Amino acid sequence: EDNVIPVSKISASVDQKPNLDNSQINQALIDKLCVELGGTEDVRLALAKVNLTTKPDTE
Amino acid sequence: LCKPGKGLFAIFDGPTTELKSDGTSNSDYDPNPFAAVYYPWLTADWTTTIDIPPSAAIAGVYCSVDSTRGVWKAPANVPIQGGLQPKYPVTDDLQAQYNQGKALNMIRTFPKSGTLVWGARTLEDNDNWRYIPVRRLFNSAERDIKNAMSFAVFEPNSQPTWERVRSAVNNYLYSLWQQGGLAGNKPDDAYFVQIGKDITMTDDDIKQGKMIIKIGMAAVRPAEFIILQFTQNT
Amino acid sequence: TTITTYPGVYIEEDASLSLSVSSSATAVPVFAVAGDNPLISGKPYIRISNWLEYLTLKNEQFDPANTLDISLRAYFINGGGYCYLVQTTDLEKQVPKLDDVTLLVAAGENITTAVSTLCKPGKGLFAIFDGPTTELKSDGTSNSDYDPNPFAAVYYPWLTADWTTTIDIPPSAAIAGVYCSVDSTRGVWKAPANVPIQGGLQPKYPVTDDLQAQYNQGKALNMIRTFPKSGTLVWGARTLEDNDNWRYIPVRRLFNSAERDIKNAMSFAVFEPNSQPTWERVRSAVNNYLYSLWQQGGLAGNKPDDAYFVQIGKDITMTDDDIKQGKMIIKIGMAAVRPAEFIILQFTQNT
Amino acid sequence: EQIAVEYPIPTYRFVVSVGDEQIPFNNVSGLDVHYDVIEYKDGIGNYYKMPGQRQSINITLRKGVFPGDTKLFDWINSIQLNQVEKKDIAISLTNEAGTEILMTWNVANAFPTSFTSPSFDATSNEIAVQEIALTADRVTIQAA
Amino acid sequence: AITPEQIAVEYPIPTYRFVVSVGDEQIPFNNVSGLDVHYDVIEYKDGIGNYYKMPGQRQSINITLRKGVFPGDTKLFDWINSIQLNQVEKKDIAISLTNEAGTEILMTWNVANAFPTSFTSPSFDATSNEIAVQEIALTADRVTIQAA
Amino acid sequence: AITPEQIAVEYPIPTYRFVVSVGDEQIPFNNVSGLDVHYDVIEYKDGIGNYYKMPGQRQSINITLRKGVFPGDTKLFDWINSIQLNQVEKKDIAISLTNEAGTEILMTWNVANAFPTSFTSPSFDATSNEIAVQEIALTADRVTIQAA
Repeated sequence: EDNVIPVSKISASVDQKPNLDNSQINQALIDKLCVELGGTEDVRLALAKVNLTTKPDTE
Repeated sequence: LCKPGKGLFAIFDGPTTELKSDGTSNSDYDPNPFAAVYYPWLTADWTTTIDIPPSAAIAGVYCSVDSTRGVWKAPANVPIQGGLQPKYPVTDDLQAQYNQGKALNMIRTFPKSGTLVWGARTLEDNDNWRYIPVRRLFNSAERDIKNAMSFAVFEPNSQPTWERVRSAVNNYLYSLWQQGGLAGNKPDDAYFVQIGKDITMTDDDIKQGKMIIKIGMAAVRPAEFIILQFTQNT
Repeated sequence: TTITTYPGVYIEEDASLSLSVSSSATAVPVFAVAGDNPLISGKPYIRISNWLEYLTLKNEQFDPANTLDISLRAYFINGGGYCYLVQTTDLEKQVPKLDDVTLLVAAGENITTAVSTLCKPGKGLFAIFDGPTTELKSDGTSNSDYDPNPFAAVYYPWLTADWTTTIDIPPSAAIAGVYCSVDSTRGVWKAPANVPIQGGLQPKYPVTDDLQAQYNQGKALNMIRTFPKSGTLVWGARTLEDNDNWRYIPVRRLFNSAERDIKNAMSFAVFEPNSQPTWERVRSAVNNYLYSLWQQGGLAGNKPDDAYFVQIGKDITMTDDDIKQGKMIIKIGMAAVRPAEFIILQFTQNT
Repeated sequence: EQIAVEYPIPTYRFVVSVGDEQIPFNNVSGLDVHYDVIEYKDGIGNYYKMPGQRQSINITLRKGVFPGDTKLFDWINSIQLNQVEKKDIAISLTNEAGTEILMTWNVANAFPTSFTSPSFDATSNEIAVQEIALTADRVTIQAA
Repeated sequence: AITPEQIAVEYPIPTYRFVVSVGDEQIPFNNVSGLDVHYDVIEYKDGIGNYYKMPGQRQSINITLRKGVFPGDTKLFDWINSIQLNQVEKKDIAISLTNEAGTEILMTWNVANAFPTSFTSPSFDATSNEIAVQEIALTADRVTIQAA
Repeated sequence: AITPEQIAVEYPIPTYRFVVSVGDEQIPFNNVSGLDVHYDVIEYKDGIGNYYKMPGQRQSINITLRKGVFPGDTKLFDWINSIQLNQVEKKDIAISLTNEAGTEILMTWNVANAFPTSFTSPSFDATSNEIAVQEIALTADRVTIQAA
């Protein structure tokens, strides 16, 4: 390889994070979605194979 | 000097006279999350005509508390060694007016304990950086993280270097969490580390040899008020 | 005091009542509230996790002159978990929208129509009614206003307490907490009878053995009675259908819980091939759950083959037409243990 | 249509770094996580099994001897009583070209415990090889 | 299929993760033992066959704490060395079983008015390969158990 | 990543490296033990339920030293053989945990006014493969611990 630039400048940012579990947020959001959609057992069947993941927003 | 990203903390001194009852004695201090003020000045047996500034003893208290309990523990509710006595007594009502906004931390004497530090607040009354421990811990974390990844200079600005830097940062953060500095039942609830293309660096940043990493942390906040409710019905 | 300014210790000479927190998963009740309640008005439903949260939401002191708060206090004292508050007129539309709800509680309201519409086979709901507010007639006609239903039970009489001033606590509120506590301790297969009532809640009217005799058959009313050696106890575990099946509350509740758990177990098989391997995996999961239930002591028999059976597959539970429509059918049988209700002592002198 | 098949990574495509420097090794083994099992038995038939305490890590690194190369022996020789410099070890599985990392094994606070010198055999034509054994705190696998 | 919540609710607790509080401060320890409650038995016999057995006086509590030797640490020996005739500082000891991170408490043992009576220094052995360990024995009034 | 200074500050100290000083002379030893502090317990019970427990009199110190036999060395036996009636020369014993080279002191155990009471000679066994070892037991006034 011919254009591999060396590292010359290093910048780091440290911010605050809430004391929360990602799985807890995912489960709460999926429960809210199920409740909003109707809460019928048909809705629960339709949400069996649906994956919901959340990521922190650095903005 | 005390500006974000520089990792410095300032220990001011309170007014040399008695505090005004209306709480206007802190109006001469610029609001800054990287500074704290302590009141009043101290006297001692060997003192003759002048008074020891509170900051001199507060620095030693900071050193001792950091050595014993760690930088994440509040440098309050700790004794002042050497038999140094506060010049002016501060009551609860007096401290009430000076524990919000630009807050002055008080050195007080208690019958059952002696002379103690009774304040761990910075000069910024904000949900972040309200307490000295959080700001000092974040400064220490920034300094340590910057030191840890300094070995990556003059290395390829590609994926393996980022992986090594991430490994080092994760190791440091895990050690900090295991020491009890951070909150959470598992490390995933305590911190996260992001580094790589399209996450923290772009093509233009890579072409300039700039390496950018983002770290989030969770800190434990102290308990400041204890409310006892007494009943008779038992 | 409430406003905190300086660091330190604050002292207050007044203290509202506090209650401990209990957690349960197989008994989540819904409390029917009157339409004039300001807390519930404007919202479809509210979730209450403990006594403290209810007091915070109410934003007022405890009132013995109100029925909802005394009912909730009785429910939480006896060991209840989190519950839901729903207005009576919206029960039929809102209750099916909630998945974790397993019990319907009439906190001093009339829910006959809602129970008739909702408490139906396959829906996995149980209702707790309230008996007559007056003394039972000696001819046994006080239960004639109840529709026969194996998914409902009635409890008599109403309860009074030291903090009660002018109204009476409906028995259903304490019975829900008793259900939660018994399910947590002994399991859903154990009869929620012969257990004490916490909080010192006393029956309003005394019921004798002869009086209970007329109300322990057909549409049966379960009695709250006081005993000199034990105190206030629940002395009834019968549903409203006097049948060889579903006569006892434990059997019906255990079967409802088993249905819910089994339905949850095989929900992973959706959008999977409707062929033999999927049926085998579903059978494996159902058998694992049933064996765990039997080993816990829920079912009867000396070996698992005597306790349950599972059938699934072509020509057994599904046909070609059923398979072409993407329907999976499974049949499960179970054996339950029935409680001992009458103990007969025969004394002699010949020895 | 277009069934996709993936094959496992070859075992020889790895890169090792000790501390902050990369050292060309020959063989790395022992990166195992072990938990004890705690058992409790009741008279009515209950048999509770749960994980116990995590065990420490034991790692052996193997490499040949080169002229003017004694970093490993200098590391082990710097022990004074119970004082020794502890380093972090990172073993990464790379792609074919060696320009991308696929999987990473993270080892924290490793210090030497034994050093094995080459067995000098005048009847052998093989290469002289040295070995070192380390004791660490914890191992963690991170997918890149 | 068992979730961690079921384990936290129904499974028995191991005995290796605990926190110890001595007075107003917390000190890590390696071993704690001797937290026993003992009662005497008083018996009275009649001439016609009556045999009465009732509990007697409650006995005192004797516990031992084991801890490694650390540089600059003399706290336990300082506590035992402050005894002047019958005067000594009595402290309350609390031992709690915690979770893995120590952010939760499962069960607590409370010991009231404990004062030291014996201190054991490490035995210096030129052939051993162990950490220097000190031991302290305490006498206290009563011990109670409180669940979370 | 842990540096040796961190280990020197926070890690516990092993128990195999130590130096022993007897009087004004330093003597190498193989095993030192018995540095224990013991207090008696005084109790008083009332008729209304009061139960007073306080420390009692401090007990004496009994330590034993173990050391191999060396050619021309009879110092310990000479010390025990100098007893005339109740007259013996008492010496102070100091045991210090050192670093690897012995150029630094980590912790010190100070023993005051120790005199020999018993001496044990090695047992001559024709089948053994051990070093001849002599034992000496001392009685002293008090033991104190000083942290460096």
